[PDB]
Amino acid sequence: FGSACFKGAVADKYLSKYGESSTLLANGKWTKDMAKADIVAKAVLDWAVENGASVYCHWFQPMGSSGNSGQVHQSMFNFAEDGTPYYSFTGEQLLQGETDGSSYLSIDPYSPIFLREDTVFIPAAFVSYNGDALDEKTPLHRATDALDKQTKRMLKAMKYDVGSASVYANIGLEQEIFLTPRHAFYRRPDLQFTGRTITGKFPARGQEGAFECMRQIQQECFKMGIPLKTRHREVAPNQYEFAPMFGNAISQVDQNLMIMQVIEEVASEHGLAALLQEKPFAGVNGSGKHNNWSIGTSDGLNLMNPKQVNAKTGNPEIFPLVMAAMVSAVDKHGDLMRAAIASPGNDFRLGAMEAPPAVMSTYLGPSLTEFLNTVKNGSLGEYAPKKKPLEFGSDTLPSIEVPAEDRNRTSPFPYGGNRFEFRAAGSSQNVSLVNTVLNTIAAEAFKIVADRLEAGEKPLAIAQDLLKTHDKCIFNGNGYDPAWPDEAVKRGIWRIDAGCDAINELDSAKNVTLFEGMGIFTAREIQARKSVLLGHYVGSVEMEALTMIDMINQHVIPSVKKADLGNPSKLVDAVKTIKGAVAQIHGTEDEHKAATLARTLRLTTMVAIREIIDEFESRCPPEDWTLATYSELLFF
Amino acid sequence: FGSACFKGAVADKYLSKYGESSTLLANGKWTKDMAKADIVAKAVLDWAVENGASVYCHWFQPMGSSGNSGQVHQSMFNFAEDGTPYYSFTGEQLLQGETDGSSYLSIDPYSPIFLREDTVFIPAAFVSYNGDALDEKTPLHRATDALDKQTKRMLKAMKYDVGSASVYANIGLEQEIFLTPRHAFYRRPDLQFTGRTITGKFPARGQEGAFECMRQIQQECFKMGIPLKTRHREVAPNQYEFAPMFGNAISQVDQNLMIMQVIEEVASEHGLAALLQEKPFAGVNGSGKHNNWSIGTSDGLNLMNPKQVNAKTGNPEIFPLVMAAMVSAVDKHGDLMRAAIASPGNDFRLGAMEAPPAVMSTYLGPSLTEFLNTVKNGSLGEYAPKKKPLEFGSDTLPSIEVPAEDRNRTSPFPYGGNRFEFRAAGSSQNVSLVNTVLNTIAAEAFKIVADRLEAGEKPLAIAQDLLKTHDKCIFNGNGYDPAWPDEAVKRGIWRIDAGCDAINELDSAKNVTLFEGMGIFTAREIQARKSVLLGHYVGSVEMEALTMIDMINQHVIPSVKKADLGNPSKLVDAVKTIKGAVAQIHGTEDEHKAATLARTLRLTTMVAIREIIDEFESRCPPEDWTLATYSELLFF
Amino acid sequence: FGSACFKGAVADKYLSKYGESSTLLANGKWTKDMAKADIVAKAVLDWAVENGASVYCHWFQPMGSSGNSGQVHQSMFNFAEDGTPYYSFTGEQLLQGETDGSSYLSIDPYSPIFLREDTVFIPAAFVSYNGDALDEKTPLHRATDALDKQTKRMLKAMKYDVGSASVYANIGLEQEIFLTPRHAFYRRPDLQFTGRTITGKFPARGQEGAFECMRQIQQECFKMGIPLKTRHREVAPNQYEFAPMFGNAISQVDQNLMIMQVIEEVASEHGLAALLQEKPFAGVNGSGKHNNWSIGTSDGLNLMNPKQVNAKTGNPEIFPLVMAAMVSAVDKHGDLMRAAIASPGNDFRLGAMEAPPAVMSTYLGPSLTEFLNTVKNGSLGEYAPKKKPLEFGSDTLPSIEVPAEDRNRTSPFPYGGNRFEFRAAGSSQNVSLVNTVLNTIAAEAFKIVADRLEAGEKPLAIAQDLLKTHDKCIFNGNGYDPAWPDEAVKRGIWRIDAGCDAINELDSAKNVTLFEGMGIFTAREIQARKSVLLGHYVGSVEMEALTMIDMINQHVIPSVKKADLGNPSKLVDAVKTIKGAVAQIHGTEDEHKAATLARTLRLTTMVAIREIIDEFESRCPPEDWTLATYSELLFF
Repeated sequence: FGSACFKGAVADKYLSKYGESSTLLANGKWTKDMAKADIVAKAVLDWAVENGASVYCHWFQPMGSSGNSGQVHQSMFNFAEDGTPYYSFTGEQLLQGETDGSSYLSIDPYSPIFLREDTVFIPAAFVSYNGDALDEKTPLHRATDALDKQTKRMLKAMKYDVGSASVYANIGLEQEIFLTPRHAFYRRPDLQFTGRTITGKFPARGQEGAFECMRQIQQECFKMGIPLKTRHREVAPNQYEFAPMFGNAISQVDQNLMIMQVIEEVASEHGLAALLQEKPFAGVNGSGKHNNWSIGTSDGLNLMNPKQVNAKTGNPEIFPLVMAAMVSAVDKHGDLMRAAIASPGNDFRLGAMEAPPAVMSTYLGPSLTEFLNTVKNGSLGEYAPKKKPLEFGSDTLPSIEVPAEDRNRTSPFPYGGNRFEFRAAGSSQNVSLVNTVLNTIAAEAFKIVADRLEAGEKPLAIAQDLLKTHDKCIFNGNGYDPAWPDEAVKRGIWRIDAGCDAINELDSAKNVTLFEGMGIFTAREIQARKSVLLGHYVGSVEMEALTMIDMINQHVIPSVKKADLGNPSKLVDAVKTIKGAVAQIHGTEDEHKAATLARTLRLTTMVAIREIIDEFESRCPPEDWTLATYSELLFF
Repeated sequence: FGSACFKGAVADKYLSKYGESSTLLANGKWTKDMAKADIVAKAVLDWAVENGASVYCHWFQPMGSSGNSGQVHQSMFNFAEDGTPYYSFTGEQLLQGETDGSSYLSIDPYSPIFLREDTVFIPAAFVSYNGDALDEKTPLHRATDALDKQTKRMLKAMKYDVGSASVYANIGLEQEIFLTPRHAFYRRPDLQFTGRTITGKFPARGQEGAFECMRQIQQECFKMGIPLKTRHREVAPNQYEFAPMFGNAISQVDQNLMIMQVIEEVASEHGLAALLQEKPFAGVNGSGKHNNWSIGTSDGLNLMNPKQVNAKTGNPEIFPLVMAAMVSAVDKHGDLMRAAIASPGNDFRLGAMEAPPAVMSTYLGPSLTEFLNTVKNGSLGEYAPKKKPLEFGSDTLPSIEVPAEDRNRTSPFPYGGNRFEFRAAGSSQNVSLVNTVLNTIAAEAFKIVADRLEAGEKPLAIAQDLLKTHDKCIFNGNGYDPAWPDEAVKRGIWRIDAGCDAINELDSAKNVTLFEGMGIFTAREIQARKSVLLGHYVGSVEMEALTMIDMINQHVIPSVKKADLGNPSKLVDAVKTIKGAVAQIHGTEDEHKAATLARTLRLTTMVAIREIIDEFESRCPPEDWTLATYSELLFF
Repeated sequence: FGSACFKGAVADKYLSKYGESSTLLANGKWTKDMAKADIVAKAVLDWAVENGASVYCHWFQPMGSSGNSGQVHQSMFNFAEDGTPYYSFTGEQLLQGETDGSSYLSIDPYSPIFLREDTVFIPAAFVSYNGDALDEKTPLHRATDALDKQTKRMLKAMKYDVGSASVYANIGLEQEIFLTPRHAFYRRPDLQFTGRTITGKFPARGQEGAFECMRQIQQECFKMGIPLKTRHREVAPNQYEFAPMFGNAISQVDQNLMIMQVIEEVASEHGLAALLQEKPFAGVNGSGKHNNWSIGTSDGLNLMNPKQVNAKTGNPEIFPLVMAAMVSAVDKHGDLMRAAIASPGNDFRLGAMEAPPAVMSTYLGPSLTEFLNTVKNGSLGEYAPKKKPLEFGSDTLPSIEVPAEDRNRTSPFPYGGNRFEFRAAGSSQNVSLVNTVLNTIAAEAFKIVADRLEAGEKPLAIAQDLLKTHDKCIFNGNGYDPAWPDEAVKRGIWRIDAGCDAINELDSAKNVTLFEGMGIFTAREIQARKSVLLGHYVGSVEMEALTMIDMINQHVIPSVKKADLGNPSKLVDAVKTIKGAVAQIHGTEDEHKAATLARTLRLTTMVAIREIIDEFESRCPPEDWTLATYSELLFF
């Protein structure tokens, strides 16, 4: 409906009062202007005042804030000498904010100003006083700008003009959320403090208003201006996927963050709880958040649609090169993609059956694979996934046409026909970093091909050179094969089984040269980003450890003593071990070393302790097990 | 009413808006057409939008999915550049879907596109990318096609033309459901995870809104347009039978599946639970799902009605021949029927008092038996079950007329006067497989008789030959006699006491030659089907075993310790034994071997453990028994 | 009101639509007719459809079904090719049903087709496929027909014509029901499974919406067409008697069964429970169901009204003769009456203070006794119980007139002034068998007197002969005297203290010759009836035993252990004893032997066990006694 999103027709409704329209809001040039800034400030002031809002808060995503997004509130109504609450909201209040960098928020014109409860949320970018990008919005803006400029350069170098069209990253975010009874949520301290179950015996080993909740989600998003296309269940119990369609990554990351938020408070309203963690329950499918990422222009041109590219430009050569470029990007910076997804919860999703393993290998599909191979051999044609017939052996049953591309779900970076469905991204982790890295690697490859074009090199020769350089990362087989990681390592594809090492790869020489090359970060900027990510990971692991300590001492040991399930001295020794592990974590200074110790602890010592807890729970009566068990959380 | 079923008059209501009618929807040829596909897509889009539906999900039944039916949701409203939810639903969205074959859904035009909640469910057939039938809908379609073509061939070979009339399997599905207090259902983990009570002491040894619930079922089926004829209680406590009348088997299997789904969700709404398992309670009558199967043409001709056949065709020989055909089919493929009913729950129903034993012997009734015997001797007349008088010795009581056929309830395949009431089918198991095997064996028999007719053989001689070949399977006496199984074995009738062996009989040489002969399956197809069925059975047994482990470790042992009912070391040994049994189950590779071990475990070791648990429960106070006892589940 | 009873004016309301009236329904000849059958089928179809009913179920009482009455449901609305629920109910659906005889229901035209909830209940008689009467309705019909024909014969033999008037048994059924808090009912397993308390200590030794409930009963019976005359309390706590007035026994037995049912579900609605057992509580008055039985013609002539007989016929000799006839009947078949009342619960009512002892001796009253004695001496006058004055010694208090018959309550078959108030009948047991035996013995006596009249013998001489033959059974004194049974045995009156022996007397040579003489049963029929009754009794005793096993193992032993009321080893030995007794019950083949063992068990072993449990309960605190005690059940 747009009633809670100052964009498009709703924005125009009040911009026309001052002779403006949503066209002014779309480009974002109004922030540079002064009179337009005050005009839109008055318009949004009115919009909020009859929407039932009186406070405007600037909105931002702090460094490594997976939950999830901070804000600063300010009253937009003042009091004069008479002492009356008269609404007064100026452009300076709209653009500038206040928030400490810590060991001056600025609005994001490309993100829609939206509204919740009686407060209008104004998305904004967060920096330090020096100027360092201390958020995820500013790096993503820099990455998108570099992507746009490099795309324009390389298109112009091959005799194609986009005019004033703006290039960006069109992304859909298949956000998956677990829904739990809030009564059981209150009985699981790990979910309260970490969002994922650090322990709990899954029933039957493991080798396998609720409808009101997401209908309220859907009606909210209608009134909220979010085109939430499809919400539906998933394989795991009470795991609901919301898949808004593609849009500018700048807006879409904020869309995803606020969708996460509104889902959280709606579940709280419904007497439930929205676990956004990547793997809130061990033994079930991980709650992944696929990022359908693609290159999209303002006028709707998509670089992953060869037919659309040929129709709009007339040069078939565009689609392979950029694809090869993207392939090169992966083969150049797959670790960085592994770095992007490296989040506390996501370390329980890589390598499992639901999510692809830690090998960052792209999947172009079979037919596209031999098409690019033929291009590399010196034969460029036109990729076209012709649909083959499919009959079911019955005349009554219709004969359908299905694409010859036998689609794959085992790849971290598969080409889903018309886009890259990067499935490695996690639900709790905001994809902002993922889009930053994807945009910057695309921009690097695009700059390389543009420079080669400007040097006079034929686009063909660039295609063969890049393909023969980076065809190793292309993979089409079953990625869930246990014999795949070592084969990929032999091939040379990026593969980091450790999230800690993945993050530590951020400040590598190649990655740093990339970041200043595309202007995404400075050395200090990327060093601070890596430091924050490592600290976030180690802190999440530390709080999981402390919650385990509290669970053992408060729930597991008392339950064992009450039910007389044997000597709990093993659990006491486990508490000593985990406390010592936290001691070494806090006693080491190297951030990567601390992260490695934390990951080793989480994946080995806490897993063994969790197995011990599950053994003690299987023999514990339900009344004695104070912690709510997986049966209550999942099956309700 | 049809308000939630896009069929018949309701479908015509919106097809007339585009100049069409329900006649187009009936034949199913619209899927082949292009413009008609878009027209019906628009019509169903409207039907959904003013019914209050915004998401369309393709609907299918996976291999061996007894619960029960998967679906993929997609929004039929899109957003343009302005960002408004405009409803747009095309034919491509209607026909083709997305779902992984796994180690491209297509619509089922012969199944009614129906609606539930705010989602329109579109029944569809599920295959693999290769083309292999990975569902039950496609095998049923192939079986019905083969049945129709063979029936048409054999009718034409004997000078009878059906024109454009379509032959199919008219079936009624007497679906029986147990209704349990959901409060007790949540206290029985076995019902939560397996649907049937793996343990629990029945009171008194065993040798013997609720009305709001099925009135809501009835009003739903009205507003949903399911002609649910009769819902009524049964011998067992809270066991309710729903008996929708005859219809095309292709549509009727979906009708049964969705009836199961709606009953489950309504019971959940009413604070109850709908146990669909075959034998949810040991000691009471099994919840069977009788399949009233018959051969029915489009114009209403029924092959089991000799009078109707004579009236419509004028050739009395049709009814006996075809009868022997089905008789031959049974005597040729009774194991296959035993294979069809072989489901995890159904192994607790065969051989009991409620359901017929594991001897797949048909019952034609006495008078029909000597009629067919006389035909075999070379004397064909006209079967006619004349009704004999029945007086009660009182002039006040009316003198009635009852058919001379003393009907039998102890047979697995009795001829209920005008149909085959195959009572061996189970409630949880979808009858789709049962209809596939019945249709393919009928098609084989009809093909044999048609080939003999085309060779010039008199229909009479075929009748005597087939009857003298396959009269052994005919049985009229008491099937519940303990001396019946060995008598049938000496007779040569098919009898598989083991569901595992029944399923393993699917890939037999004769069965495989049947399946490619009728085109129902390929060798790979039937091998995959047998593999899936065996895996489903062994997995269900494995989860019953694991749930048992959880019950003793979590409930039975703590209850014994609290109530001081003696040493629970016997239960600990039982847990060790069941864990070891699961270990051998997971340690063997042969699927049939695994299924045999699982069945032996379930029928012997788990039964003995259940007896021990019942002994401990009989001496346990009700408050100490955390698990809800049969008295609470049944008598509420 | 008749709104839920298709009879009389309500039936005529819709029979007039087809030119018919309730006169057609009254005689029952419409079932023989074809067009009338379809007409009444359409009429009842309408009556149901605007009463809010959609399903018709045939209704019957199975052999020895004391609860209570089975039914088979069928939809009376069908679906055509269009698929619409069109109401279509034919005569064949009305008359013919389906139900297994087991180791083809036909309507009862003399019982009113009635209606409950959304289902129209159609009373029907249940037989086997062979033709054997496998219910109680058909024996009652045969007995009533024999009674009518013999009464007509004997009246005509003495120059009295009844024309087309129909003779039958006019009976009132003083049905007594105990009402218990359903919360307490759920805490007593015996009441759940047997309906009577097998144990429980009565407070104070034993030597002594609720109003909403029976007002709802009364308004239901008003809307139900049931003329429930008087509902009122009784001596025992919460024991309510409902006394519908006299009517045809064929209809009145169904009235009683459906009253029992509707009371059960009304009590369930009111959060109560309707205990229908004969002696649901040991120590209080038994819940007897007096059968006020008399001979009544269609035009209202009553054979127990001498004044009415003289007025209508003019021959005073009718009333004495027939009386001696019934007297003879008792003196010939008192055991059979003792057989008729022989039911599981009723064995706890015979011999107590509330109900007369096991001596089946009739009570004609003093004045009638010497009147019949004078007739036997050869002096017949006219019986007339002239009312004697009764003054209270106060002029203010009115002087009343009271019958000289000092009425008695200690007799099993007293003559209550104008009818036989056979008080031995039990509440749970349906009186259908009682009416069968009374009608057949009356028919035998009438046949004997009619044969003597046709031989030319004077009615007087028959009177003296029968009186001197059968005057021993006449008793006027206090039947509760402990010395009465021995005096009656010396007199030769029938007296069976054992219900098992009472039932076993059914197949005696005299009883069998009676049953084929009046045509009530064949030898196979009576043998099956006796077998069913003995099996019912032994099964009820066996489930009482099993429920007791469950109570001691589940409630009494845990309560004793928790409250530390001494060694419960005595209760363990009692469980061993009762289990062994059930073992001998199941190990013997003679049905009478099994019943005798069951009765001995019930009256001795479980009585002693009940005394032990009461001793343990008296010392048990109320919270420790999980079973609900008599104080909670009776005083609420």
